[PDB]
Amino acid sequence: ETFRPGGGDMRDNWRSELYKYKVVKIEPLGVAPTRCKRRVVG
Amino acid sequence: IRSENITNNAKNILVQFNTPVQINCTRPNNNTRKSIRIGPGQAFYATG
Amino acid sequence: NLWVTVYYGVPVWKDAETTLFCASDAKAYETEKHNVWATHACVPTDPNPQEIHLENVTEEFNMWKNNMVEQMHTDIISLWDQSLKPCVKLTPLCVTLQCTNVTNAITDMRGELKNCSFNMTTELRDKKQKVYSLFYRLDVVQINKEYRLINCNTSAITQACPKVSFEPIPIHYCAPAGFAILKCKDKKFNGTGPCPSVSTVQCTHGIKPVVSTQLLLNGSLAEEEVMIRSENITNNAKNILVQFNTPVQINCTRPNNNTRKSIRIGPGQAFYATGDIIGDIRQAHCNVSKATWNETLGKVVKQLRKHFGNNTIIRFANSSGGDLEVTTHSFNCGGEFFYCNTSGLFNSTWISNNDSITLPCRIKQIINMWQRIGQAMYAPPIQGVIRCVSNITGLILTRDGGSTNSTTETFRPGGGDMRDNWRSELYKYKVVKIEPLGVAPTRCKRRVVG
Amino acid sequence: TLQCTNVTNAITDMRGELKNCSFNMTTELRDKKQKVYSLFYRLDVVQ
Amino acid sequence: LGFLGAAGSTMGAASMTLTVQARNLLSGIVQIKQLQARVLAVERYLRDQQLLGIWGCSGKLICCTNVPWNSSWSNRNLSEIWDNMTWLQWDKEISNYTQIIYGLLEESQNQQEKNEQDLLAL
Amino acid sequence: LGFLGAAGSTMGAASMTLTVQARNLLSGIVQIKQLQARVLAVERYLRDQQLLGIWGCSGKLICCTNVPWNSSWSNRNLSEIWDNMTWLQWDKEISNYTQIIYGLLEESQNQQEKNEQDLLAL
Amino acid sequence: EIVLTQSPGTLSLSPGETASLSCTAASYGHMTWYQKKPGQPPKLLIFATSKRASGIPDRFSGSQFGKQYTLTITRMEPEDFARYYCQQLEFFGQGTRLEI
Amino acid sequence: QVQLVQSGSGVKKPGASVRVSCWTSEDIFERTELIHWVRQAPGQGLEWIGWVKTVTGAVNFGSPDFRQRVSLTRDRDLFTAHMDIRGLTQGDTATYFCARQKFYTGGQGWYFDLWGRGTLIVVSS
Ligand SMILES: *[C@@H]1O[C@H](CO)[C@@H](O[C@@H]2O[C@H](CO)[C@@H](O[C@@H]3O[C@H](CO[C@H]4O[C@H](CO)[C@@H](O)[C@H](O)[C@@H]4O)[C@@H](O)[C@H](O)[C@@H]3O)[C@H](O)[C@H]2NC(C)=O)[C@H](O)[C@H]1NC(C)=O
Ligand SMILES: *[C@@H]1O[C@H](CO)[C@@H](O[C@@H]2O[C@H](CO)[C@@H](O[C@@H]3O[C@H](CO)[C@@H](O)[C@H](O)[C@@H]3O)[C@H](O)[C@H]2NC(C)=O)[C@H](O)[C@H]1NC(C)=O
Ligand SMILES: *[C@@H]1O[C@H](CO)[C@@H](O[C@@H]2O[C@H](CO)[C@@H](O)[C@H](O)[C@H]2NC(C)=O)[C@H](O)[C@H]1NC(C)=O
Ligand SMILES: *[C@@H]1O[C@H](CO)[C@@H](O[C@@H]2O[C@H](CO)[C@@H](O)[C@H](O)[C@H]2NC(C)=O)[C@H](O)[C@H]1NC(C)=O
Ligand SMILES: *[C@@H]1O[C@H](CO)[C@@H](O[C@@H]2O[C@H](CO)[C@@H](O)[C@H](O)[C@H]2NC(C)=O)[C@H](O)[C@H]1NC(C)=O
Ligand SMILES: *[C@@H]1O[C@H](CO)[C@@H](O[C@@H]2O[C@H](CO)[C@@H](O)[C@H](O)[C@H]2NC(C)=O)[C@H](O)[C@H]1NC(C)=O
Ligand SMILES: *[C@@H]1O[C@H](CO)[C@@H](O[C@@H]2O[C@H](CO)[C@@H](O)[C@H](O)[C@H]2NC(C)=O)[C@H](O)[C@H]1NC(C)=O
Ligand SMILES: *[C@@H]1O[C@H](CO)[C@@H](O[C@@H]2O[C@H](CO)[C@@H](O)[C@H](O)[C@H]2NC(C)=O)[C@H](O)[C@H]1NC(C)=O
Ligand SMILES: *[C@@H]1O[C@H](CO)[C@@H](O[C@@H]2O[C@H](CO)[C@@H](O)[C@H](O)[C@H]2NC(C)=O)[C@H](O)[C@H]1NC(C)=O
Ligand SMILES: *[C@@H]1O[C@H](CO)[C@@H](O[C@@H]2O[C@H](CO)[C@@H](O)[C@H](O)[C@H]2NC(C)=O)[C@H](O)[C@H]1NC(C)=O
Ligand SMILES: *[C@@H]1O[C@H](CO)[C@@H](O[C@@H]2O[C@H](CO)[C@@H](O)[C@H](O)[C@H]2NC(C)=O)[C@H](O)[C@H]1NC(C)=O
Ligand SMILES: *[C@@H]1O[C@H](CO)[C@@H](O[C@@H]2O[C@H](CO)[C@@H](O)[C@H](O)[C@H]2NC(C)=O)[C@H](O)[C@H]1NC(C)=O
Ligand SMILES: *[C@@H]1O[C@H](CO)[C@@H](O[C@@H]2O[C@H](CO)[C@@H](O)[C@H](O)[C@H]2NC(C)=O)[C@H](O)[C@H]1NC(C)=O
Ligand SMILES: *[C@@H]1O[C@H](CO)[C@@H](O[C@@H]2O[C@H](CO)[C@@H](O)[C@H](O)[C@H]2NC(C)=O)[C@H](O)[C@H]1NC(C)=O
Ligand SMILES: *[C@@H]1O[C@H](CO)[C@@H](O[C@@H]2O[C@H](CO)[C@@H](O)[C@H](O)[C@H]2NC(C)=O)[C@H](O)[C@H]1NC(C)=O
Ligand SMILES: *[C@@H]1O[C@H](CO)[C@@H](O)[C@H](O)[C@H]1NC(C)=O
Ligand SMILES: *[C@@H]1O[C@H](CO)[C@@H](O)[C@H](O)[C@H]1NC(C)=O
Ligand SMILES: *[C@@H]1O[C@H](CO)[C@@H](O)[C@H](O)[C@H]1NC(C)=O
Ligand SMILES: *[C@@H]1O[C@H](CO)[C@@H](O)[C@H](O)[C@H]1NC(C)=O
Ligand SMILES: *[C@@H]1O[C@H](CO)[C@@H](O)[C@H](O)[C@H]1NC(C)=O
Ligand SMILES: *[C@@H]1O[C@H](CO)[C@@H](O)[C@H](O)[C@H]1NC(C)=O
Ligand SMILES: *[C@@H]1O[C@H](CO)[C@@H](O)[C@H](O)[C@H]1NC(C)=O
Ligand SMILES: *[C@@H]1O[C@H](CO)[C@@H](O)[C@H](O)[C@H]1NC(C)=O
Ligand SMILES: *[C@@H]1O[C@H](CO)[C@@H](O)[C@H](O)[C@H]1NC(C)=O
Repeated sequence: ETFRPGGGDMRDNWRSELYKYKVVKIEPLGVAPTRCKRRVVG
Repeated sequence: IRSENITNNAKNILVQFNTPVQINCTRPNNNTRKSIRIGPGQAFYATG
Repeated sequence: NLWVTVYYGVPVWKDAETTLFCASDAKAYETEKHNVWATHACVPTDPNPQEIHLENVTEEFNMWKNNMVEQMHTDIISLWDQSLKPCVKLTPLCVTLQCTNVTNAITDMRGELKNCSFNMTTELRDKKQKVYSLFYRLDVVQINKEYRLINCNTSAITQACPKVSFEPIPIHYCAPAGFAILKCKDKKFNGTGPCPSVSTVQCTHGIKPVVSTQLLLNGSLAEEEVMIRSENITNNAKNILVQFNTPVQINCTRPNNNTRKSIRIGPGQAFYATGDIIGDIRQAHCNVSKATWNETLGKVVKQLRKHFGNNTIIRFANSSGGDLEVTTHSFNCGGEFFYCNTSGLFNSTWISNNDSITLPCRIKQIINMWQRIGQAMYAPPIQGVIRCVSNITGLILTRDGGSTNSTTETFRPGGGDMRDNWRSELYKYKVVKIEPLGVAPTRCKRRVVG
Repeated sequence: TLQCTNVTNAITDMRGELKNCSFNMTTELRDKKQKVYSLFYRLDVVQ
Repeated sequence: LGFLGAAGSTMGAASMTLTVQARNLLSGIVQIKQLQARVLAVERYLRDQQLLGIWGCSGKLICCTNVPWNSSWSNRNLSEIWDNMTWLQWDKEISNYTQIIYGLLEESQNQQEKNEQDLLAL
Repeated sequence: LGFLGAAGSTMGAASMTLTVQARNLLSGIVQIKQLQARVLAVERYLRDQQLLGIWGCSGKLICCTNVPWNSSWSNRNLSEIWDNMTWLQWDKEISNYTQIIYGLLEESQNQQEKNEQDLLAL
Repeated sequence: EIVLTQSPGTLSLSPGETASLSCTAASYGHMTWYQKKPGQPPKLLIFATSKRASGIPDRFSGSQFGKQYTLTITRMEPEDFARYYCQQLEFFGQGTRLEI
Repeated sequence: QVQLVQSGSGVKKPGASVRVSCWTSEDIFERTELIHWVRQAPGQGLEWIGWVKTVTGAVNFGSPDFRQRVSLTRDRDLFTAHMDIRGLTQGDTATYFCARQKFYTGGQGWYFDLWGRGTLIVVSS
């Protein structure tokens, strides 16, 4: 097999540093079961 | 060795050395500079 | 036993800086839609009086550290530059001028009037015209018959748009929500140290962007006495703000029906230049009441002795030298720019124990604002009539240096740093931020109910 | 338009990399012209 | 009194105006520099509201907690503080412990009360 | 456990840190694309508060309703969910139930309780 | 009255001991200190705040009370032997010289 | 500790005028609020002469004798300054120095952070 220098697309340089990182968003809303009835006093 | 794929020769390979290879680069030789106005205050720099 | 309680809305503030909102009188915009300081859009002036006198509250002030001065300075410059940015691009205008003095003039041999005609471009690339435009001596240099504009080696010479008024428009500065402006009510305040009584106001009031050099013009007057204010007394690098408690009226005029010529130097590229002058030509000048000037200086001298002793002599002198802007008094009137010789005001010595002073002036059309390097504005001529009436409210003075063998001190005009003009109006105000969280001891323990 | 030849009277390292060129350049005045001279690299110019 | 007029009054007396202070632009509401100022005013407002939520004090100007007062930071009587001081003076005396008190409010009152309520709820 | 440290814990254990998550920029509070980012954070924050207000859960980290749980939504045990799962897994587990649940909370509890309470008040 | 005066004047030193110089002045101005060797321009040593100037190898310090300021020079090292001058705004003292 | 570039030394006849000049980098010049001149005669302590403001050209001198015999100028485009002395006497033989201050506020006091090597002016028969 033969290998040569190539590319020249600068985005490949940036990727060599950014590969370690990922961007995510935090979503607070959630729901789950319990035994509570939400007792109400009126 | 990292790439998007290994069968598609259109893709580039990032080699990622675990050690640096050091290089010295230099440029000769005391080239002087000339400052030329080419219009009102329009400084142009050129090799002397 | 005591517990922690929380109080939202507690009336506590801390020193802080924030960008202030620009407010102005919208009516000024309606009468002059192209005015430089007339915001296209702004916050209303909010003239309403202070709701709060902050009884039994004192606060520390320091006008020399007040950054609202920098905000005023920055905004004035930014508005100036943007309003003139698109106007003409006259930098290509500069060509070799070839000429001699004006002849067959009525005159007042003054070397002030130069009759110059130079080759210039036209609407068509292929055609040329001769301009024959007059110039003031101050705007030109010799290469001796060959001349060039004095700023030709600067980046560009650009004409101010003829539509733009340069009259100062009052600018009020208002707090962002959550912030407030405090005002010192102390009489004769040094503008520094603890203030015996303060008040809270939504906005500043009465501030105008008046540009001047040696004299402070159309500013606020001291309520009781002339104030001497400075960052220090012993440091001669620092300027002194005189702060009169009374106005001194000064009249300035300019002759004489100078006509205007409109020249196209390219497609739609209007260029205005001074045409012939009707009748005689007299040197421009200003008049200061002599009697008023005595009372004015006498009060200044009495205050200066408080810092130097009553066995002293206060001497005044004309300028130390330097650029035209610092050595002469300068102002903008009618859109025209003047430089005036003030030495007639300072030829006196003050020793412990219908007349008027005429001050000659000169006019130049090329102005480098705020001591900026490489850039210049060309003022279009004002068509024949300048009349000015103004209130001198103070001077910017410096103290002479060196050791003495006597109690004599000498003062001269100085400064030239425009930020010091702004300080004369802004020293009364301070910007603070309100904190809404407070904690105090209580008898309650928050009994839980559920 | 540039008019020129190779650099001469150089100490050198005939490498063709540098040329000594001159041209009619504008000045601060519309009415005056100047000769700039100075050096150019081969990569920046074409015939 | 008016906005911040209360500053010259005693701490106890000043409490009468807490609503007034809330009305007088504490809300962050303003009738490109101006845009940035509007955004900042809002952020400052919301931050403080978040603290009240964290302490279980949301919706109230005055709130009691179960956290004991560290008297060593004032060395004053309860009535002395409420009647003989202004809020401006007071804030300086306890300014060093703001972070401590805020942490105590979360741990000792708000998270625990909610967890105890969950036990009652179930 | 610090910001998102709770992600490695069980759903039950994670509940201890809900305040911490609220503090760690959930609030949208900052320490011209940068300006737009600040505005977005505020809009996202306020939206979530509105939703809690619609549910009548505003001001609380933990809130109950009289709307019954559907065992068919997960087919898991109560203790299984709280002790043997993370919140990341749980969100995926009931992720298609948000539209119905959100509607039920408003319709079955919040508007109804307020109307009934008003009648008692009259 | 001389506005700024300096003392002790020229003095003999012994390396290993710490030296001191002082000056006094009228009208309470800030004092700064400089030193020079023959044939050289002077160098800034001490700020108005007593802060050490950049380029100073941690051997200089000082303080004041009222109208008098005193500086010290660590261990009287021979490298520091120089003419020394006290400054207050426009005035300089007559200076001192360090000798062994 | 950047040295300012100082003009060369020389000898003048009494009554002659002399110009003294100094230069620096554009970064140093722009940062400098004041350029000061000082003098040291052989056997004497240092004497302050005066300063020129880099922005406005305003000038402040010590003894009035200097004011009559000395003029200070500056040029912002060349990053330089000049001192013009006229009416030289034998008593004016001294080393002259160019020095700079970048301290902008009150309470900091005066400083001379940067110095030229200085130059010698000799006045004689
Ligand atoms: C122009 O700038 C000058 C320099 O900053 C200002 O001079 C300062 O003026 C204040 C007020 O007069 C002086 O403070 C006095 O200090 C003496 C005693 O020494 C003090 O410092 C020592 C050492 O830390 C300390 O131990 C003492 O207890 C004092 O704190 C007091 O007796 C006076 O009551 C008063 O506090 C400054 O010392 C003085 N600074 C200098 C460097 O001289 C000048 O006032 C400014 N001018 C204007 C018009 O503002
Ligand atoms: C832009 O053009 C102006 C005007 O020509 C330049 O100002 C001129 O600069 C020269 C060189 O410094 C000055 O020459 C001096 O004349 C005095 C006369 O006795 C002589 O003693 C000096 O040795 C020197 O020759 C000239 O006077 C001065 N012109 C004016 C009106 O002040 C300016 O320097 C140019 N800008 C640039 C960046 O070159
Ligand atoms: C790269 O290596 C070459 C060869 O060693 C260096 O060139 C030598 O530089 C020394 C400098 O004193 C000369 O004496 C030799 O004669 C040079 N060798 C030649 C010209 O073949 C070269 O400088 C190095 N490049 C660097 C360090 O950038
Ligand atoms: C490159 O140019 C610099 C000047 O810009 C030269 O520096 C000179 O060095 C000599 C050494 O003794 C000095 O005497 C000169 O005064 C320096 N010049 C200046 C303007 O100060 C440097 O030597 C040059 N290098 C080469 C290879 O010529
Ligand atoms: C400047 O010089 C020009 C040229 O002489 C003056 O314009 C001339 O005025 C005479 C007077 O009758 C006319 O006959 C000429 O035809 C005019 N020249 C042109 C080109 O028409 C001009 O008035 C002078 N300006 C000043 C201020 O003296
Ligand atoms: C414009 O007028 C000035 C002043 O008269 C002329 O300059 C003077 O020319 C005479 C000779 O004709 C000299 O003796 C004076 O010393 C000159 N004055 C100076 C140089 O200030 C000027 O030549 C006339 N027009 C020009 C110079 O184009
Ligand atoms: C500036 O001009 C005004 C007029 O525009 C002068 O005011 C006049 O002064 C005379 C003095 O005898 C009065 O009789 C007039 O009635 C005044 N005219 C008014 C008030 O409209 C003013 O004195 C001039 N100022 C100076 C310094 O000369
Ligand atoms: C400044 O004062 C002078 C002197 O009073 C005024 O000049 C006089 O103006 C009148 C106008 O009718 C003439 O009749 C006098 O002959 C002038 N005196 C002269 C020329 O000495 C001058 O106008 C005043 N300047 C103002 C008011 O701006
Ligand atoms: C200044 O120029 C104006 C014109 O712009 C002159 O106004 C003239 O005034 C006389 C008065 O009798 C009228 O008859 C003319 O018709 C006016 N010309 C116009 C309106 O264009 C004014 O007189 C000039 N001033 C001087 C001193 O000449
Ligand atoms: C400012 O003060 C200086 C003196 O320090 C004035 O100098 C006079 O200038 C004129 C014109 O060149 C000379 O004829 C005088 O002899 C100078 N007086 C001297 C040297 O004592 C200066 O005129 C004053 N104001 C100015 C010139 O506007
Ligand atoms: C400022 O005004 C004074 C006073 O008029 C000027 O000094 C006069 O200058 C003229 C020459 O232009 C001399 O003939 C007078 O004798 C001078 N009067 C004196 C010395 O009392 C001074 O030059 C002016 N400053 C300028 C124009 O910059
Ligand atoms: C100079 O100050 C005087 C005094 O403050 C100003 O005259 C006053 O103007 C106000 C507003 O029009 C009047 O209400 C006062 O009655 C005037 N005082 C008088 C007439 O004694 C004068 O307008 C100021 N001059 C300038 C140019 O602002
Ligand atoms: C490029 O060409 C110019 C012009 O021939 C050379 O500069 C000339 O050098 C000679 C000899 O010293 C001088 O007599 C001429 O006056 C110079 N011309 C100019 C315009 O200064 C320049 O040295 C050449 N550049 C090289 C060879 O690198
Ligand atoms: C500001 O100071 C005044 C004067 O001391 C205060 O007036 C108080 O009024 C009440 C009325 O019942 C008296 O009991 C107080 O004795 C007065 N002063 C004091 C110190 O007790 C005023 O309350 C102070 N600040 C305010 C009112 O906000
Ligand atoms: C991450 O997983 C480890 C287990 O691999 C968890 O360790 C638990 O530690 C508690 C301490 O009392 C034990 O009771 C548990 O039995 C341990 N888990 C297991 C599976 O043995 C660790 O707590 C987990 N991380 C987080 C944040 O909960
Ligand atoms: C226009 O250019 C010609 C060129 O010969 C010159 O003679 C003439 O004086 C110029 N006219 C001017 C500068 O007004
Ligand atoms: C001005 O400063 C002096 C300095 O001590 C002070 O005594 C005086 O009260 C101050 N005055 C005002 C009005 O601030
Ligand atoms: C100014 O007042 C003093 C003192 O009365 C007087 O001697 C002097 O001549 C006056 N100056 C004038 C009137 O120009
Ligand atoms: C440059 O301009 C001059 C005239 O000023 C002309 O003679 C010359 O031919 C032009 N260029 C060259 C290479 O000659
Ligand atoms: C606290 O206040 C009470 C009531 O005035 C007083 O009796 C007691 O001595 C005070 N405690 C102090 C001052 O430590
Ligand atoms: C707060 O603590 C710091 C030391 O950590 C101390 O320097 C400061 O003065 C203290 N503040 C108060 C109000 O005591
Ligand atoms: C549970 O799912 C069934 C599916 O048919 C649905 O009919 C029922 O209403 C759901 N219960 C709730 C509380 O949504
Ligand atoms: C809970 O565990 C019991 C164990 O017997 C099982 O029968 C029941 O179905 C489980 N519930 C679930 C999985 O929802
Ligand atoms: C949501 O719908 C998709 C559709 O195929 C399904 O695969 C997924 O399991 C569903 N998730 C839930 C929580 O029902």
